[PDB]
Amino acid sequence: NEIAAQIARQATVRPDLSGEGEKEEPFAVVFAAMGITQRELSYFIQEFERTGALSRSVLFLNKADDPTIERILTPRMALTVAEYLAFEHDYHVLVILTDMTNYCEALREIGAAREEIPGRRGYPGYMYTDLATIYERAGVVEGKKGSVTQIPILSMPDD
Amino acid sequence: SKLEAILSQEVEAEIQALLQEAEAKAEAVKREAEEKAKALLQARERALEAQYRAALRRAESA
Repeated sequence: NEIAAQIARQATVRPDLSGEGEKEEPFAVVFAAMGITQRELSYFIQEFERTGALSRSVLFLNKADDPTIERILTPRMALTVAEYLAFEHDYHVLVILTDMTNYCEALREIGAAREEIPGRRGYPGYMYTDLATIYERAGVVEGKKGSVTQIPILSMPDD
Repeated sequence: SKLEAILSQEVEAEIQALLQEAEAKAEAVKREAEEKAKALLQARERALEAQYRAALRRAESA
């Protein structure tokens, strides 16, 4: 989380070494968070208000005690706003998708409630398709000024 | 006597070398203390100026 907040507070493009002139366009930030407890949330909002970024960011928060099925809709409505702000208003949205392992265990819960055959270790067979439909909604398009850059965070279980 | 004056001149040369080395080392000590008062006056001034600037940025953002 400290590495993601450090990247979020000091990522800048270099316009002089690239050769596209200079404007220093800063980053809008879309912060989706799925099961942040209270300590991670306190660190992120104190870091954002200390660097002065909550006037450029939009946060879709989902705490650890909130219900564990709205985690399915949290990243999709974060990236809906990210695609909107980048491709219809030409921002430079950076998307911090915290703790995707909570999203994957939420879809494991809803895919084991429906008796569906799993892939490996109980996760259902369509988890590749769900993670693809979340991740692949980023990048740059042609002739338009916008961009969606993605930094997810994963907690590898047995590292 | 001749070697009397030679030995007296050798003692004077030892005193002269001692005082010249004392002047050189005292100059080096006050020089390095001057650079440490210098460059410390650089570092804390730049740090406090940057703190003032970051406070102004946070105030206008708020």
